[PDB]
Amino acid sequence: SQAFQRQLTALIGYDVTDVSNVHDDELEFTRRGLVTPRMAEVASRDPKLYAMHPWVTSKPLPEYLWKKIANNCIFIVIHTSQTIKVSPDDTPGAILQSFVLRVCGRDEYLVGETPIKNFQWVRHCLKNGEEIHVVLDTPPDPALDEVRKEDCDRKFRVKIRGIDIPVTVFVEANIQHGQQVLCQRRTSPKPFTEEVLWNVWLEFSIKIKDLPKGALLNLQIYCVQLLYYVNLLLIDHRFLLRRGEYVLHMWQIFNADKLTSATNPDKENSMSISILLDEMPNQLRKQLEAIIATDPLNPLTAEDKELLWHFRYESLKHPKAYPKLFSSVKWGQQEIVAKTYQLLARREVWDQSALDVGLTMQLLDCNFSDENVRAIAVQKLESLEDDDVLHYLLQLVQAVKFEPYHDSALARFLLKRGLRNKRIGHFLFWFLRSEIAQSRHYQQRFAVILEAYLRGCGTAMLHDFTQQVQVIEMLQKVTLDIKSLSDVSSQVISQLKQKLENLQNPESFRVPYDPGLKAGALAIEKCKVMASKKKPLWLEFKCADPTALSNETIGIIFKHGDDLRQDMLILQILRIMESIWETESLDLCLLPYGCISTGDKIGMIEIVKDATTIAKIQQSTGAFKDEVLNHWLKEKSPTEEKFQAAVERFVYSCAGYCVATFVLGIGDRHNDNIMITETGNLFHIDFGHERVPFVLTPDFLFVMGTSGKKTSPHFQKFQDICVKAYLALRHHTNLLIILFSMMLMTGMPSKEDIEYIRDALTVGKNEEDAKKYFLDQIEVCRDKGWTVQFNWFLH
Ligand SMILES: CSc1nccc(-c2ccc3nc(NC(C)=O)sc3c2)n1
Repeated sequence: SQAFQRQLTALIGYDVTDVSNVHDDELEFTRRGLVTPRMAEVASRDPKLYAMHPWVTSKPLPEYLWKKIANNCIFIVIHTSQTIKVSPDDTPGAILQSFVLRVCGRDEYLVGETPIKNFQWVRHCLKNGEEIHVVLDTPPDPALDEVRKEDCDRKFRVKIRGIDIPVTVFVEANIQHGQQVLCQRRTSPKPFTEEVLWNVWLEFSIKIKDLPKGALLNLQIYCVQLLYYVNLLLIDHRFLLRRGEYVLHMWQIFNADKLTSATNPDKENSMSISILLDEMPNQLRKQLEAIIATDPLNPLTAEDKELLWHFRYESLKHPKAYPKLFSSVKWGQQEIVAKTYQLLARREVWDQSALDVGLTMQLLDCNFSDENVRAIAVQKLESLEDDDVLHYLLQLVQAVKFEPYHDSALARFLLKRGLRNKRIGHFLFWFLRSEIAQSRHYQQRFAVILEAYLRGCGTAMLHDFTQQVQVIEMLQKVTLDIKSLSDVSSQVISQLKQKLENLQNPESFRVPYDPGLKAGALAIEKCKVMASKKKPLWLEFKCADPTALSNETIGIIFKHGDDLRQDMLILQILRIMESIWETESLDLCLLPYGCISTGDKIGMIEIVKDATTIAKIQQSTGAFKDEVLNHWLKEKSPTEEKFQAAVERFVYSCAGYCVATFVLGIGDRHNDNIMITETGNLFHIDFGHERVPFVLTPDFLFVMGTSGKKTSPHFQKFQDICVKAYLALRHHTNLLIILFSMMLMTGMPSKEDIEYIRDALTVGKNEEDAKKYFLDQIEVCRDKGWTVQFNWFLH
């Protein structure tokens, strides 16, 4: 029967049928709309390849990795087991006749027409110098992917009737098109009582014909302080102007939440509003080019826009110009939007333009409501490969918040690519689910998209998702209860022990942050409760796969009290930073541990094996000491090779974070939050948690062979890597600025904050300046030594 809709609801965390919180039928129309994209991708997909999900690339194997193929040969261990020699560009389809190739312990298969070098797992191994273990296996049944069978010249105007609260005031109405205010009207102020009626007409100056699709009536209540906001889409999803009586429950108090077409579902408590609807000169060329060259966050003066619009067609031959050219369109004029479209009809240079993800992203941000503009960005995304889509997904998802309508190219794109690849499909799930679970502002839209995906991923995936949700809700329950019962107490660990007995009577589940890894039974004697302020559960599980090479059990932390959505975003940008460096033969040894937000200030975390905190390494002797980090680093490594590798790994990873963590503006971190692996790899944790640009303390320096006033061949390497790392990122200024900007608009608590990255990336500066800029930032750190780290102790 429809019991299927109940399980969907439970998977999704929201009931998409529930037609309570709607004043029109856009969500339903979208549920209906997304059926054919769902069905088309399901039909188009190859059952074999879809069943095995080969993680693959096209990108040229980086040089530093070819240095670990100094023989033109690669060792593979097939499983009693035997080693085999294989050429870099041999097919797994070929080396089978060398007498289905599945990775040991993992749900990862090596299949299809591509060199073995083009498989991510192979590239993962070479990076680490670990022998490729592959079980000789027969492919899983594609049958388990079974999908269940299913001309107006009048001026626009609005009647503000009044507002109502259950438990000095004026309404403001704005006709908005993507952050542009096309027109603005106010009501007369009135004493602020529970019910305040105006029954006024507000007549705008923008004529009805001049309303563009995607235009919001944004209603705001002021006391002067903004108190409550609400939005209604003036032109609706069927292409019809808004009409009729409307009662909208408003949100209580810049971020993506202010743009939503959703209404406050809390009717018991919320404020509501009743409304009623019934060829050029050298120099101008030089000025134009200087406009197009400016970073994405550099404001256009009115002189700029009139210029850009005038040389419209000449501006079109530059893709870098597109965000700027479409930010100069007067969307509140019918004749102009028309011209804009004759122009978009001949966007031929952009179609042939090599795909610029950074450029692409801009046309999807808060500043473009036109869906035809937004579509040309989505058009470029069509050519991205899976590996690429996986780098951008979290932020492509977040960009759905900026779409004016629930059904768009973007939402359809994420749907297609999720339906076409289990791994993308896996992450898409948890991303959407995380947003559905915690944003009242966007759950309705995100829930609809997630239904649309779950009704097409097939029964296997469906049952996969079932186990994970069951498990994470089971464990979440436990996570909160313990925080209620609290440094670490005595009963607490026994109380925990006893709770973990109750919830093992689902027996296997995919780790949400690494879908390749099966988590079997818990290891109940290994589970603890950490001594940090928020009392998170240290939990580990035995791997479900018997075909695993070892018994290194999977560790996952469960935490409530911090915004892991923020962690998630930072980490994604970290993976994008590695991705730039990789294309410039740079491995900065970033360790961006796996992490998913599952609810409100609550989620999960990848435990990185063989690592501790630098604060813990200091604790081991408030009176800090210089030597103990190098001392600790030695007493872990047996051989001199390993220690020399470890110290190098430190020099790269430290440079890596110093660059990353500086550019993102999260440099000034406490001791507790930086961690190092015994293998030398350093990494930061907790992003939901007299200044300094980045942590580079005298114990860090001591390891490089430096204290106070000194330098070493290993330290001069550090600066060499930094600078090179620093101007690598700078080559992708436009990309970074967008990602940063979108991360704030969709993930954090202002115009000011958005521009740290402009100062951090030093826009307008030449190359040799930036060299010196970062080198002097290194210098600043040497001075403060332990004063700032001591601050965080006092704090
Ligand atoms: C507690 S709060 C927190 N918040 C964000 C992130 C984290 C985190 C991440 C990774 C991580 N790896 C660890 N490895 C070992 C061996 O202990 S511990 C740890 C902790 N913790």
